[PDB]
Amino acid sequence: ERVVQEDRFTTIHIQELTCVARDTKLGPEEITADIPNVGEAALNKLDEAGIVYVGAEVQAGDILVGKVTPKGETQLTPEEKLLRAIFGEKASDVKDTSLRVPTGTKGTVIDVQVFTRDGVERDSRALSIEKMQLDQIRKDLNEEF
Amino acid sequence: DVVMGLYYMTREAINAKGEGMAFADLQEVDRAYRSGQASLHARVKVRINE
Amino acid sequence: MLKLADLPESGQMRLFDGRTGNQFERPTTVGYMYMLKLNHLVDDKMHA
Amino acid sequence: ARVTVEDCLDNVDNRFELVMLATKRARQLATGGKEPKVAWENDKPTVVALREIASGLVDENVVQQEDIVED
Amino acid sequence: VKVYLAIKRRIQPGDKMAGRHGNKGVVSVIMPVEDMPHDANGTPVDIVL
Amino acid sequence: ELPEVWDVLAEVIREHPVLLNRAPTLHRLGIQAFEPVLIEGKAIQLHPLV
Amino acid sequence: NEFLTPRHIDVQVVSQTRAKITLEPLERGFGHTLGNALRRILLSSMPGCAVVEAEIDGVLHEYSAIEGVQEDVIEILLNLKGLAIKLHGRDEVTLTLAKKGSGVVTAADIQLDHDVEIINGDHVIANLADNGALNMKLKVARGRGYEPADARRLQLDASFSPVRRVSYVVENARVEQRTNLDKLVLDLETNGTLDPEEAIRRAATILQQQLAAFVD
Amino acid sequence: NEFLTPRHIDVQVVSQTRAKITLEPLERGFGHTLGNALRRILLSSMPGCAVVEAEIDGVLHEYSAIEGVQEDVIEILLNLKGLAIKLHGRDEVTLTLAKKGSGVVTAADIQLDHDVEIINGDHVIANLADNGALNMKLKVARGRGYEPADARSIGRLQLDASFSPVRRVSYVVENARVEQRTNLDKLVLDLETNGTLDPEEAIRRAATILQQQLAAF
Repeated sequence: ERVVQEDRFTTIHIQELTCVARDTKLGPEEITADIPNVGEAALNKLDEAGIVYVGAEVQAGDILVGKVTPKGETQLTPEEKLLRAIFGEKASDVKDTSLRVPTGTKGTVIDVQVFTRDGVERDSRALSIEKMQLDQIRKDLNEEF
Repeated sequence: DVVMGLYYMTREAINAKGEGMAFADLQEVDRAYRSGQASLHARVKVRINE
Repeated sequence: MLKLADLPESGQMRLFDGRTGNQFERPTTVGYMYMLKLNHLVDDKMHA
Repeated sequence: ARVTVEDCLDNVDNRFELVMLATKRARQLATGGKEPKVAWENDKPTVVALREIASGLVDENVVQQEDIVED
Repeated sequence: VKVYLAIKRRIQPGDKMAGRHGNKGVVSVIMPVEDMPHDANGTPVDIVL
Repeated sequence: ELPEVWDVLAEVIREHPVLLNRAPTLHRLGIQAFEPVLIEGKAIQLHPLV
Repeated sequence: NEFLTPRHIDVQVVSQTRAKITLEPLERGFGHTLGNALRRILLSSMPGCAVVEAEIDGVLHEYSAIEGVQEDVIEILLNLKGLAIKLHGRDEVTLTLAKKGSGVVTAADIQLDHDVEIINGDHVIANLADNGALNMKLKVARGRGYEPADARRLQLDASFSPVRRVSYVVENARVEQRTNLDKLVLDLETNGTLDPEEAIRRAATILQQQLAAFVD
Repeated sequence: NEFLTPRHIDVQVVSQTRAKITLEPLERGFGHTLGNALRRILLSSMPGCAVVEAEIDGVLHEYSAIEGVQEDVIEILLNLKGLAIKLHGRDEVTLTLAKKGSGVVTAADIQLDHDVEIINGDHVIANLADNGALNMKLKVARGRGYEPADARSIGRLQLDASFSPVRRVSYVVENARVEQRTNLDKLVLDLETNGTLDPEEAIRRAATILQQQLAAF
């Protein structure tokens, strides 16, 4: 037990998880912060853009980024609409396809990279990461002079 | 790994601690070995009921 | 170099049992060996 | 206790009819509500059915007679 | 959008350890310090091969 | 993983055997049945004699 | 904080002189601390009585045979090491054995005083095949544990401890809170001078009487 | 029969660590059944103090480093696991640390408290420079053994704490004489700790654990 308490053979593993947004013929895929059939315990870790903060402890099954896809001609079962009226949840025509961590894997978000098309609309987090990179270059040029 | 412990246990030695003593039964042999007053392999004489 | 650090030249010393407290009846080889940890962890091997 | 697979297989000595004889008896103890001849020692009906074979309480004609009374 | 997760995996019974002389193995149990064989000075060993 | 689920899992595996087999199955003894017990870890504890 | 207090799970009564106790709720490394301490006290520190010297008539050494008894002197000395003697009055008393029999010699035929009590009343010592007499002299005393004849006029091994075989196995006890907790399964085998359940309560009391001054 | 109850405590303190004690002349045979029993109690469960959580007001996760310092955040948290902290009348305190300039941050830079005592004062935690400084809060607690962070807003950094002051325990059995008997032995424990708890108070604490496990026997 001494080699475990002293952290001898402990190793750090970095895992990358990517979420792409394609253009479905019914409607485009956009990163948002509204998810159907969820609660506050699943949306507290996200931000106004829809991506988790850097340094947040994510357990197995947490939502990393928000992503919903528009659906059409769902043909809901009449036995299902009777159950939705019990609680009072509104009907939303958007399928939940958010990026979540696999089962049994837990870690800490250490870096988030955002890539978009040339001239496409950027969310609030895209410029936030850009502002941090523009300052680290400026802090290096001031140290050089 | 198991045949190594059974070979060292049953391995007669010429001169050892507690050689020549007599035991009335097999329970006295374990009682003498656990007290450290008899070697694991020493020429003794024990009465056995088989 | 074993006799320079006040150690037996045979490289073996008599150890004690941690659970029963009795001393082992045979000298045991001790020392420091370089160990490695391979990339075969059970976190990606256990499936059900 | 009372878990012997060689004592029950010593009388038949086939190891194939014992699995067939214990199958017809294990369903009666699980479905239908048949009370076993041996006591419930906190064992599943699959194992408690083998105790009746080793003790000689049930046989080929005993299981057929107990099931015919229910039908 | 791609994120990066950092995991610190400790050693547990089941991991594969080896040396430089072709002696590989899998850790079976993690015994306490009081159970490991010690010398006259009381210094316990770390690995029993 | 409620605490009352572990009391239920301990009862459904009491007399329920499981089959263990190695990847190279050369002869009949490559598949044997054992009575599983709940252990802490991620490695299958095998008997030294089998 | 503090630890958990163990409770006696079950004590087997499979035999009158053989029991098997079980202590299920224990800490991580306490199955071997309490198991080895009690196994060492019952075998090394346990007051009792046994035969330490046997003086037979017409016997020079432990290898010379005698006429009148079908067995040799070594067979008689082995039957004297299994005699359960329990005296209360004095500490060292000498008993005499004198009987001219022809079919069987029982250990209960030894003359007893007002303080010496022999438990084994049907123990067979020797068998007088010939019509010769068998007169000997036994000496009993009190000791700490198993003391052989090598340390400290036929000197035989003295077994003062009432127990005969003490062993213990420690396996993991399944608890929903933590599985690493182990259980202690101890089984004794006494010679008949006392109950196997009373020998553990007397051994655990000796271990408590030592560190009782510093216990708060 | 008759037994000599050991009622004495002879402790030979040579330094803050490695304190040799000698209980009393024991009975014949009780040098090993009592010496090995006390060793398995001290090395197993002794109450100690360790930092269970550290919060720095500049860093988010333990992997990202901070400017102005030389050691990484993981190296800083690994230096906190070697502190010898002693709590007197509290079960969980909250310490703080704030130092600027080009100074070596040691264990003596922590703000002093009435119920908190730090034994090692030369323990280097981090090395600063004129580029920046650091400021963090430390939270210690009482425990018994090794408890990782998995079994126990985003700036909370949990640490695997080991509440064990003992490091190495060894015992020898020599001969004693009290002019009463002939065969009497004494027990000498070579207890070595981190200077947190008293070696004379560790024996009375270990004797109570063994007595509590035998009272219910």
